[PDB]
Amino acid sequence: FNILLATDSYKVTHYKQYPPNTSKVYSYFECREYEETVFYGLQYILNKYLKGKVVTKEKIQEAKEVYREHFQDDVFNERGWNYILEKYDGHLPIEVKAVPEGSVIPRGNVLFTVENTDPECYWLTNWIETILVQSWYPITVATNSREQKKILAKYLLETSGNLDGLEYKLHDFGYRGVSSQETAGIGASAHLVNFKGTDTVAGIALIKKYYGTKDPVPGYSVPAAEHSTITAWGKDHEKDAFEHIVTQFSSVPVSVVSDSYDIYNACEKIWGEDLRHLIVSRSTEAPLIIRPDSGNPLDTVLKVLDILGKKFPVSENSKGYKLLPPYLRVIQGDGVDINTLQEIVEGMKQKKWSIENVSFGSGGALLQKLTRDLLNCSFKCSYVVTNGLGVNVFKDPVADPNKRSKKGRLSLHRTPAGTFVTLEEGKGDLEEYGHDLLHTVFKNGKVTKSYSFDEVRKNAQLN
Amino acid sequence: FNILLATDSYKVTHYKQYPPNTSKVYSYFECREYEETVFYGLQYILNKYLKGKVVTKEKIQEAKEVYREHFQDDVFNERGWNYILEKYDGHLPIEVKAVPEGSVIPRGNVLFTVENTDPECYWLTNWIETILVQSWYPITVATNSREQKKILAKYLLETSGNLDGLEYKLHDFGYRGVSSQETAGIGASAHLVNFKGTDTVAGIALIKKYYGTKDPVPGYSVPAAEHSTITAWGKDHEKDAFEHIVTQFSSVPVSVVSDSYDIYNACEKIWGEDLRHLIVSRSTEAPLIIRPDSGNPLDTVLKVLDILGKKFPVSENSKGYKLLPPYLRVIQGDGVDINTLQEIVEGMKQKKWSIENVSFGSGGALLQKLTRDLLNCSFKCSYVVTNGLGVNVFKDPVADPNKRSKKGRLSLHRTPAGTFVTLEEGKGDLEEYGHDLLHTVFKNGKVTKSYSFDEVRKNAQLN
Ligand SMILES: O=C(/C=C/c1cccnc1)NCCCCC1CCN(C(=O)c2ccccc2)CC1
Ligand SMILES: O=C(/C=C/c1cccnc1)NCCCCC1CCN(C(=O)c2ccccc2)CC1
Repeated sequence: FNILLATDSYKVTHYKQYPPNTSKVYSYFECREYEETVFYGLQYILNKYLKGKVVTKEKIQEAKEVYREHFQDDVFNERGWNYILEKYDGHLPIEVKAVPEGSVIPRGNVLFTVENTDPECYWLTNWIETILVQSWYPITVATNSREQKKILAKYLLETSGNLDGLEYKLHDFGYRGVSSQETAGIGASAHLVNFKGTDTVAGIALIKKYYGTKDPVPGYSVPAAEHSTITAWGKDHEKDAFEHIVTQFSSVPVSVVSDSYDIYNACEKIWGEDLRHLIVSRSTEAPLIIRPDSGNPLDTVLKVLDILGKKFPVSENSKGYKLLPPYLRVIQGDGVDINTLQEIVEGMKQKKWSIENVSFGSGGALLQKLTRDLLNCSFKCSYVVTNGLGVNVFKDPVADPNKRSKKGRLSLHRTPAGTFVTLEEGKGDLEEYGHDLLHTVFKNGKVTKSYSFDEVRKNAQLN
Repeated sequence: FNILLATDSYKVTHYKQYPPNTSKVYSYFECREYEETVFYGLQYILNKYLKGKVVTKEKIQEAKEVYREHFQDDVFNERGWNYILEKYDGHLPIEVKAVPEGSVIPRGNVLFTVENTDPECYWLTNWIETILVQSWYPITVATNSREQKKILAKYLLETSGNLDGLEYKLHDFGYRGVSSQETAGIGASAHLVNFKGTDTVAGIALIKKYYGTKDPVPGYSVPAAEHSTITAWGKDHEKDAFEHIVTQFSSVPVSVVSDSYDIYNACEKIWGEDLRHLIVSRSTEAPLIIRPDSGNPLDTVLKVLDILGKKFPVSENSKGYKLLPPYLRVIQGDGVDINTLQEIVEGMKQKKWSIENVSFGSGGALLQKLTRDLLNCSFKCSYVVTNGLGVNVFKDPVADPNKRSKKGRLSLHRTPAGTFVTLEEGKGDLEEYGHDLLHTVFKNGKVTKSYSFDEVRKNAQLN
């Protein structure tokens, strides 16, 4: 992996564009105003791509050779890169401060800043805006995931009386759904920050590898059928497969796609009559989690429950919402995203069903269908030293005041009302709102401070 | 990278959910019924994740351990995995036939298929469903980008008269916006199949590494300004900044953002007056490319052009559309996706403007913002051999008969009307619509057939 060619091409040409006599280029990152975001993931990109010796004779030469063909000219700054190579044995001469991983900071706040520690590397700061900006992703997943949690929390509480198994309500299916493998990892981790139910094994490694979990492994998973494992017995032997999968895994909790063919038959005939004996005989610690993924998450859950409440002994819980016997539960495989999640869950409430009966699972929406647009994650330059004297820089397009960028040296502070506040123009040095909450996490190619995935949990915690 | 950990979790439990005595699991990939897709991406996946020795006692042991704690039990099949390590020196006993990379195959056709070559590894086929399925991305990005190419070609022709510069009308600005690093590589590579303008350096490397290019410039890019390189000069020195960039790159086409502060000032005054002499004196082979980046993408382009035509000598090309002097062009790099693209270009026409004047730029929408959902990319099983008996498998969910699944062995064919037709139930053997268009591309861990990015290009070509 070469960092020399891991940025947006035109930046390779920025070094010549900054005012002459520029010693410092201070840049920050924020989710311009989902009122609060989970800041998570920077630590990953810092260890995997930024720390250590990132420059090498071979990497400086590879760059030139490419940018030579790419730009049909030698625009590439081999001069400046080669400088970093010798002067600091390839380590990047930049400082990066940030809010502790997992922090839930409201929109408009400085989550992390990047600046060059060596005056000649005034071009490095923004060079890495790209590589570093891709954190918008894990942050977004992390945020959106955590928002879907509150929705399940709000409704589980005002329906069951508590939050048992909350952390296992949104299961990550999106492994096949993501754009790449690496993404599968990163995204899976921005979920395990809010729930422990994940099928995208990848996100786990990353965690143990870049964040470390003292707990017994990050997320988990129960065995489950897929369309191939049931359609393979032939449409006529669907029963044979259902009964083979609940028996093979009579052991632990098993999930079984019941919509291969008429989801409402499988529920009313196969599970509620033929294999009635393999359900009721089950353990509460290992129920048969019926799983449809046919059409319209709301109407199906309701009808599924309706059918099941009818072939099985339903009970009314402390709050009045109907509840299936401990050996029968349901998971919403398809159509679930932060928006529909809200529909289904409230749709159940109106229908008196308890959010207990059902646990959900989102694929693409959960790990894809996310953009740097959603939370307005942006990396803009606010401070710069031109000729020994700094100047507060920022952009303010006319056709868009929403795109005004902060100006000057920034600092994150807790306000007397408990919330946060991002101070600009260096005013954070007036000793006003306590200490800056951002922490130097990166300086001269060496991770100066990291958090464990267990810490990220505690930070991103709800309520 | 351990292939034994690149699959949905439940699939780890799958091996024991198939009917007893199943020697063959054969599945297919299709873009369930964007009327035609570009099949691109399989070749990379095969090469980077499935080729060669993908199994090692170390990777089996790792999985074992991880999986054991994941499912809090050992449902992990090391016996069958261990089998492959021995029998075929860690090489996957599976065969994958597919359509030539770049193939613009309509919708509802079998693009690629998979099946285990060893009756012992019947379970293996689906295992890698996840791995393979992630191709929806490269397919989708190569497909969506191509569609946008059409909208561009369509109006460029009906406005300039030809298709010159077409392959540079959509510059990839999404490196900043993709979910991860590995994504930008894949994404950008799918874009480059349809255009040659990309700032996502990453993609090029992947091409030369997994597809190879004999061509000179597999991906081109000119120097450009970014907000930091301008705003750093201070609001009151935007002119100083503009005049500095045009000078540094007076010889080559240089793009320069102008919405730092008032896009309509930098155009009517900064470039139209204070620095006119620096634009009009430029080579056509190195124009100044004015680039707005905020405001209504259409309203802005028109006013931008309206200002420029009012400050520079505009001509009227044959077709009757207005055209700016050869040294002055516009690059619309914000808010451009297939929809808006189609609105702008269309809006430029009603307003008598040649698509020659503008060149677009998309990022988030181009590479990110696409889902396995869009083209209905799906991988399902359609044929299996149980007790030496082949059965045509399929799912036909009610409440969404649109998720139906083809049945039996498939083959791609070209119908006498020139288009394509996917044959099911093994009816392809009746040898009627010529030979199967699918070529075996992967046998027992060996790429038996790949295509140069030059061929893919020729396949994905338009008209
Ligand atoms: O194996 C699959 C993966 C399916 C899939 C499908 C498609 C793509 N990719 C993966 N299982 C689905 C997650 C099961 C995890 C837990 C088990 C324990 N559990 C309950 O006991 C329960 C209690 C109350 C309410 C609901 C459930 C909550 C849910
Ligand atoms: O390099 C950037 C990068 C912007 C950016 C933004 C955000 C993030 N990352 C990067 N933007 C401008 C580069 C486009 C270069 C090509 C040169 C050849 N060309 C024309 O000569 C022309 C002919 C006719 C009409 C229009 C143009 C078409 C445009």
